[PDB]
Amino acid sequence: MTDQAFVTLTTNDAYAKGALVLGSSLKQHRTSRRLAVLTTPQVSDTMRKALEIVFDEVITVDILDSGDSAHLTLMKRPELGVMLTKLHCWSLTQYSKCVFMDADTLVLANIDDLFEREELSAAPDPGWPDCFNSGVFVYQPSVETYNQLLHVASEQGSFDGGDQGLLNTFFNSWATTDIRKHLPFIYNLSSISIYSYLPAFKAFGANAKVVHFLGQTKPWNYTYDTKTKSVRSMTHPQFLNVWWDIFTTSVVPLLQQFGL
Amino acid sequence: MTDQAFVTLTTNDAYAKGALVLGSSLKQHRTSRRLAVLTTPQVSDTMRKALEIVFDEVITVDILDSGDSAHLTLMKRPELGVMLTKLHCWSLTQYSKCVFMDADTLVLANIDDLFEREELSAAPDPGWPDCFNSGVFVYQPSVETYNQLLHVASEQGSFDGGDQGLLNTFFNSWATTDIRKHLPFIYNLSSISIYSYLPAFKAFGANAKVVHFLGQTKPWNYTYDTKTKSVRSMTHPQFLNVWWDIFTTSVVPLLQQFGL
Ligand SMILES: [Cl-]
Repeated sequence: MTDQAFVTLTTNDAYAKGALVLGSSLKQHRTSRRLAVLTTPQVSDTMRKALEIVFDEVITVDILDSGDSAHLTLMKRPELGVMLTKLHCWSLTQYSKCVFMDADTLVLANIDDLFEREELSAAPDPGWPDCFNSGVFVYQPSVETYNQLLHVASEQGSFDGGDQGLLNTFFNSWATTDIRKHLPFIYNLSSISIYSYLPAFKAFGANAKVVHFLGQTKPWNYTYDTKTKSVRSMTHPQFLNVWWDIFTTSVVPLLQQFGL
Repeated sequence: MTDQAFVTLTTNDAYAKGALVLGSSLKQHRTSRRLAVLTTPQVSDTMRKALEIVFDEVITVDILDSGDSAHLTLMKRPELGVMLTKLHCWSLTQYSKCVFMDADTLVLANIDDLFEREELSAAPDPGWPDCFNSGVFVYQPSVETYNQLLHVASEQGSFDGGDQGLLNTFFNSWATTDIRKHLPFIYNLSSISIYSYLPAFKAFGANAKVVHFLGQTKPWNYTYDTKTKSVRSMTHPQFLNVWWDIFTTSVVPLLQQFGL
């Protein structure tokens, strides 16, 4: 548990807000694991300093630098920058097992039981459910795996322009092999699904442990009324409201005195 | 194989067209199994006669009749009519194992290997992928199972108003148990997904064995140009076009001389 971690990634300040809320939500639900965040030089110094408070480890990744293992793949396929940066999660060999969570996820309950899982365990992606959604996955840091992923990234790219395509291509037995590597959908609950199959959300949505904010508007792009504790208009804003409650209650106060 | 069957359901003439195309597509791809269709008295006599040509067995279900086992459940929950009728698929104990396919599915390749599967095997539903989509499932006829399903239908209804909710509730270990009961998504490929995750469709859609026509427009509600062999406008109408090719080529000619 001391050598296990939740790992996220922020490549900018907007997603840094995501990561800060995510990390705060993990602390709120009393994870016994470490919290690590991949950051890039495009993340501002104050966001980085905030990340240093919320996270146990802030790891700077600069894929634009020739010294980075992924740099040559980035030059070949520059559009794969976010993915290549994310793949550095496999470089974190100080950890024996990690749960990667995208900075646009939100933890609603302790999910430390994810560390019982093996690489690669991920929840099904809605839309194409024989692919896993790469917003939340259990993996084992390994330079070997990292190199292998980089190699596939270089050779093939990713069928969807992101880490999800590449991770599915690499971890391609997921759909047909080992039900235990199917994380329950509630560990990576697509915010889109919270209305795409509304009866199912009503039936099973109360069990949500992780909400994954997808769609063209991320939580930080909403307006939140701190008096009514509600985002301003999707009659299930409960999750957005949790995100904003954490952001306004825990995250902003953390940054709010940086001017000092 | 002689006691195994594909089973579909038509509760009206529009879906009877679906069933006829479905059954024709199964014959086209050379199933060695029987073809059975549940029909209702709301299906016209000529549609029924067409079904008698395409299918090996046409089974009439009249849930509006007090003599039907499901009738009392129908009176209790009248909106569950389609589902209750569908559940009669479990009454077909002349078969040892069946693949149920909704009348809005379309077979693109032989799928007889589905009969290797056990009850309940179904593909994940996009949208809520810890539920299976009940458009295509492998099941074993059993009066006992039928009665148990009716009982749950009576007691609880269905969380989504259809067979899918009830079947998921009953076969609730699907998401967490036995990867072999996850049919590959290509055995029940949502027509909606054919654009909801477009990169995935491009990556894996060529493997489609069954297309499931979802959305507010069923294939028979489209206009098909027989000269250009294309439905008239979703830049993947290929599947609609297959459906219409079968309908215009095999199904309509079958009915076209009924006036005689
Ligand atoms: Cl398994």
